[PDB]
Amino acid sequence: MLTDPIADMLTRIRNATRVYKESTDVPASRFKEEILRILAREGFIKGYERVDVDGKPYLRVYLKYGPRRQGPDPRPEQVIHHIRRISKPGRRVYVGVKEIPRVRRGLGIAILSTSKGVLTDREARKLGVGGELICEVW
Amino acid sequence: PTINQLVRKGREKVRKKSKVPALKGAPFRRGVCTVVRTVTPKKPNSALRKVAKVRLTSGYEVTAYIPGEGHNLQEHSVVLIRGGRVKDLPGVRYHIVRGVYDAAGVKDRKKSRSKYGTKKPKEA
Amino acid sequence: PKKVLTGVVVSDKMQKTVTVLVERQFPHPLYGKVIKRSKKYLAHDPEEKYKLGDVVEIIESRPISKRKRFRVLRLVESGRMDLVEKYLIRRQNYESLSK
Amino acid sequence: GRYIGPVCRLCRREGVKLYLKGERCYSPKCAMERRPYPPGQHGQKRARRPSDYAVRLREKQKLRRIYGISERQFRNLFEEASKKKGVTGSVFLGLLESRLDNVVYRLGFAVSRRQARQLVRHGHITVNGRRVDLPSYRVRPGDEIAVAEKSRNLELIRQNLEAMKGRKVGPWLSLDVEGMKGKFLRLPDREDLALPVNEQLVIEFYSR
Amino acid sequence: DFEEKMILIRRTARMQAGGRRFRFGALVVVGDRQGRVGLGFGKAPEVPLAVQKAGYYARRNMVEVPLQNGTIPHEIEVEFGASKIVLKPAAPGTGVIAGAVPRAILELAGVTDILTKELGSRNPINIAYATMEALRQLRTKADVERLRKG
RNA sequence: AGCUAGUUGGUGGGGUAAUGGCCCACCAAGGCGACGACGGGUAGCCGGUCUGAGAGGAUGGCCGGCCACAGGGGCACUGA
RNA sequence: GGAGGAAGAAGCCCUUCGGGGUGUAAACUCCUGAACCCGGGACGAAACCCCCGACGAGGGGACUGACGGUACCGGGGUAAUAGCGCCGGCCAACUCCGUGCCAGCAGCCGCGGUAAUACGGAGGGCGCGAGCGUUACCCGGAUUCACUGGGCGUAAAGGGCGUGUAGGCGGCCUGGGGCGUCCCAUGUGAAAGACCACGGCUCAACCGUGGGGGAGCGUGGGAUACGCUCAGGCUAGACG
RNA sequence: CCUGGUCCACCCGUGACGCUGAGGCGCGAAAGCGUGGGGAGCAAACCGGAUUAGAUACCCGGGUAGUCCACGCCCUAAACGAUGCGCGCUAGGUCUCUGGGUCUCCUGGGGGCCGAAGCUAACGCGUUAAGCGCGCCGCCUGGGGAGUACGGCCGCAAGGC
RNA sequence: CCGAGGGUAGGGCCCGUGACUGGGGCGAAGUCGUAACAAGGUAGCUGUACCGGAAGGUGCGGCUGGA
Ligand SMILES: [Mg+2]
Ligand SMILES: [Mg+2]
Ligand SMILES: [Mg+2]
Ligand SMILES: [Mg+2]
Ligand SMILES: [Mg+2]
Ligand SMILES: [Mg+2]
Ligand SMILES: [Mg+2]
Ligand SMILES: [Mg+2]
Ligand SMILES: [Mg+2]
Ligand SMILES: [Mg+2]
Ligand SMILES: [Mg+2]
Ligand SMILES: [Mg+2]
Ligand SMILES: [Mg+2]
Ligand SMILES: [Mg+2]
Ligand SMILES: [Mg+2]
Ligand SMILES: [Mg+2]
Ligand SMILES: [Mg+2]
Ligand SMILES: [Mg+2]
Ligand SMILES: [Mg+2]
Ligand SMILES: [Mg+2]
Ligand SMILES: [Mg+2]
Ligand SMILES: [Mg+2]
Ligand SMILES: [Mg+2]
Ligand SMILES: [Mg+2]
Ligand SMILES: [Mg+2]
Ligand SMILES: [Mg+2]
Ligand SMILES: [Mg+2]
Ligand SMILES: [Mg+2]
Ligand SMILES: [Mg+2]
Ligand SMILES: [Mg+2]
Ligand SMILES: [Mg+2]
Ligand SMILES: [Mg+2]
Ligand SMILES: [Mg+2]
Ligand SMILES: [Mg+2]
Ligand SMILES: [Mg+2]
Ligand SMILES: [Mg+2]
Ligand SMILES: [Mg+2]
Ligand SMILES: [Mg+2]
Ligand SMILES: [Mg+2]
Ligand SMILES: [Zn+2]
Repeated sequence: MLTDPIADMLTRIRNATRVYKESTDVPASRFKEEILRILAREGFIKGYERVDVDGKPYLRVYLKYGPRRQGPDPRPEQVIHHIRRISKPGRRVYVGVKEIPRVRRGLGIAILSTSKGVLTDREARKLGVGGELICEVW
Repeated sequence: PTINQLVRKGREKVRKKSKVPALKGAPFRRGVCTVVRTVTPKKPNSALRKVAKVRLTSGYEVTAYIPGEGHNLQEHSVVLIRGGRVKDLPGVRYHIVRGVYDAAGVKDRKKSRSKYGTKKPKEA
Repeated sequence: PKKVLTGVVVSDKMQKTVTVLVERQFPHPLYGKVIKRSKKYLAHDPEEKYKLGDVVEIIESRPISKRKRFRVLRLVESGRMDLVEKYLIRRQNYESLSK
Repeated sequence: GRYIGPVCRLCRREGVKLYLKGERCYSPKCAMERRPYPPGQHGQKRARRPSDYAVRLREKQKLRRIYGISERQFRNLFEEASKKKGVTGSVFLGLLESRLDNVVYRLGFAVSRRQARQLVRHGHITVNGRRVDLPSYRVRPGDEIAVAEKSRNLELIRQNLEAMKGRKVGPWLSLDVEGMKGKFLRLPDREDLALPVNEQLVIEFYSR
Repeated sequence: DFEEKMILIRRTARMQAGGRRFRFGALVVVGDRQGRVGLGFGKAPEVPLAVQKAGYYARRNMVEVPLQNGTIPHEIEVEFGASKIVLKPAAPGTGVIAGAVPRAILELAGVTDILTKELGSRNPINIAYATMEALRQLRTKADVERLRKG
């Protein structure tokens, strides 16, 4: 019945990329779009549009991957090598502003819901706020 | 374990057993000799280790190893006990601090002598 | 300020007093997860106007008796036995954990 | 304290050469020029590869036997540096060098450090007026390391004050040989220092 | 032709009617100290030989260790086998703190400021293979947003 | 693993510098507990101190703040 | 104690009987002078108190030092204590002789059975130095109680299987409150310690000043994504 | 005859009413126990016969409880997939059981083998996961001592937790 | 009246200790056998029951970690 649709979403993606794939379709959500908006806007995907599979709203999310490689196992590098959720439904993980993590030395992103919209490690540090550290992506 | 589970059960501290009860966790302990025998070694070794059962001040009683070569310890002598087992003589778990009270330092030894308690000699 | 609390009257069986069960929550000091945890306070009611099932604000008051350092501030919403049941069931569950 | 014993013997062992002595180490007889092999009954034998540990030991030992300082103080300093901000590699030396009994060695006043020591401790040296018998006394930036009135007149301060006329000295130092009174310009920069020692390896030996 | 310094060597053995034949193993690291290194494992009927092969293989398999001040771009963790390895960059002037294997490797890779830590199985061989695949996975802000084009 | 007779509450009194079952008469039958009541064991508590990459772990001698006791126990007098 | 000093004394230890070692170490030669010897010798102490003014604000005058003739200053001045730990591996430091599963070593793996770098003595070497070793306890290594940060097919670890109480956990949309949560302001968070600077005693240890931080918790204000709560709706879970 | 679960089809109804689950409660192979029936075959025990240095055994001839039924206990196990349950997600191939369709084909549940990716110490796992994730319960923390002791609770006992 | 405590009586927990008894650990080279590991020379293990100097045997059902 899904408990955290988000960790799901993210997993949907983690699994998607593993074999590389046009897109994958998380079921729609005004928060999942939100989260997704920051993947594309930060360049982890091509993007997403609404769709449907018989009355049921989803999100076609078009992935992104690296350039074909040489040598054995010529599968591309991954645009998203790692995406694991922080705050979980069984342990909400909140953070003040000075506590906010520094993913991978700026190379990654700490998406995180806040009192003024879904920001990120840099975005929130600027606006000077905090909130439920949603997850770390790189 | 889940997080909720830790909120219930929670992790359990180890707490370790005192390899030696020299009592009061004191540095050393004094005691009088009850018997002064000579026991034999364990698995692959062979010898005649010089040992003593000591009657501590703590109404206890324990066997104890006697360092060095040759000693001077009798059924009524007064020893100070140190503590370190002997990976060879099941039973012995304390050492005799040489050259203190009725315990005489090692005779004619010259090498490492903090251990073995013999005084530094003169060359002449 | 005179510390105020909010909770459910779970017992009306005293003369001029009610037991107000009081829930509260916080982040676990090592394991994060927020955790509910409650306490019962005995509250003065010099008019016995408060009945079994009310939610109420209580206020740190000067000692009325032993065990009793709170007056019932004001009502917050009558008729809420659902929470009282939550309490009573718990209480009743006990019988089955002895010998 | 300050070692005190056979020394053209660690001039040895450390392989690399040092001048605990001063003059004689220049001779064609530092014993180093004569026996390239570390001391003891063995010495000249097929020397087995040093276990990583050994390496880091010999290094730090080298660097220490140079200023012939106490393991404690060396360490003290090390930690002191480690605490203070900056690349501990250099800064450890900076202070290792600021040691009076060393700042007085680099300003010609003496030939060996073991001589430069007995110099400071015997009050023969002095600073901005007041004399100092404190080998450990760390010199800051902008200080006058003169000699003393009762000391200007020594056959030994002189003979070392002698060949020193003209000879050049570290960039962080300035000597008015006439008035036999040297200054300390600044805290040295790594290069300014030339020693046979990879500071890195020391810093590592203490991460044991 | 590079630095070439060998990690560990071991004698192994196999049984056969009449006693125990042997063999020797050599793990070797290779580097110029600019950001080039390679790991090489070589077994053979004798010490000298084995070590040789070690070097040969070492060169065959080398990785572009992309420094950024004599240190490292980002912090990484990698499990190969039962062996986990942590790599954290230090500010200039620190030292390369690690155990034989990880250190060894990292010196010739030309690092100078790195925090490490072996976890799990501290089997040299597998810590080796471990570290490589860590370095082999190093990215700079460049090659990063180089993939976030679109 | 069940606890409880001043026990929980109430009216009226006594007591104090003052609240209060602190104490006393009477009335109601209550109070507490797996969020660990009751019981057993061990311990003065903190600012700190030690160690550790840190989160933690251990610790509370010197110095500073509070508590407690003055051979064991009980009581009150004087008095701000 | 410092500077010089042999292709290098003796003694002593190895020796493939040529030699190698301690070792510039010593002797030996010069120069400095810990101690001790003589003289000088405080800061800590300006108030209280007396006079004028008013017994006040302001001005002046005098008494008082336990440590103590000690610190510190000036002169003279003698070469003037070294010790303990270890050297099989971890872990740095190697060879003779004795010994012969004996005597003994030992934190672990182990050593000693007639050639022992592992016992005991020696020569040498490493290490630290007014110390060095040992025993006892705390933390660390121990990612071996794991929040950071582990696990359960066969290594230790899935309850023999259900039903269900409390509890934990909660799908899509809309709004109200703002309890969690986030921000700002302010009170509090003594001093001492710590930590960054600066000086005070010859440095240092100790010590002063100044600054900077401290989670928490109270108070006021604000935000409303996520969690919570109240309310209205949906059909993808669930049920019929 | 009485009754449970379970899958399919139609998209009709309610509109999150869900998942898990400390304790509790129920069920729980064989053997074993109580009361009362039942007894052919088999068969602990036990008796014989061989074998054997011996043979309290293996092989042979007998044979009692038991094995069966009714009611009540006991509550253990290699109670084994040695794999807790629920949900989402990540190639296919092959045969097999059983539904449904404008049926050489598609689709839905179930049971097997080979296997992408990925996991794994390895063996192996692999849409019936040991993959990748969330929820909740149980459990492990070196071997022997020892599932022993003591206490407690349950049991008629054996013994169980 | 209350009251330190003292007295009588009866319970609860904990430590020590005791003729004797039970098993358990360790012990360079003891006695009796051979149970297990290879079809272990009767596949093994297993819960239970009965039995036997001892490992063990057998009965019933189970597991393959056997064939
Ligand atoms: Mg032996
Ligand atoms: Mg692993
Ligand atoms: Mg009372
Ligand atoms: Mg006490
Ligand atoms: Mg740590
Ligand atoms: Mg008293
Ligand atoms: Mg060595
Ligand atoms: Mg020894
Ligand atoms: Mg020896
Ligand atoms: Mg370490
Ligand atoms: Mg720990
Ligand atoms: Mg965890
Ligand atoms: Mg583990
Ligand atoms: Mg197991
Ligand atoms: Mg199961
Ligand atoms: Mg089991
Ligand atoms: Mg429920
Ligand atoms: Mg403070
Ligand atoms: Mg409707
Ligand atoms: Mg259920
Ligand atoms: Mg049966
Ligand atoms: Mg029967
Ligand atoms: Mg038969
Ligand atoms: Mg028959
Ligand atoms: Mg049964
Ligand atoms: Mg089966
Ligand atoms: Mg199927
Ligand atoms: Mg398969
Ligand atoms: Mg399939
Ligand atoms: Mg044990
Ligand atoms: Mg057991
Ligand atoms: Mg049992
Ligand atoms: Mg019992
Ligand atoms: Mg009494
Ligand atoms: Mg058998
Ligand atoms: Mg057999
Ligand atoms: Mg058999
Ligand atoms: Mg059986
Ligand atoms: Mg039989
Ligand atoms: Zn020299």
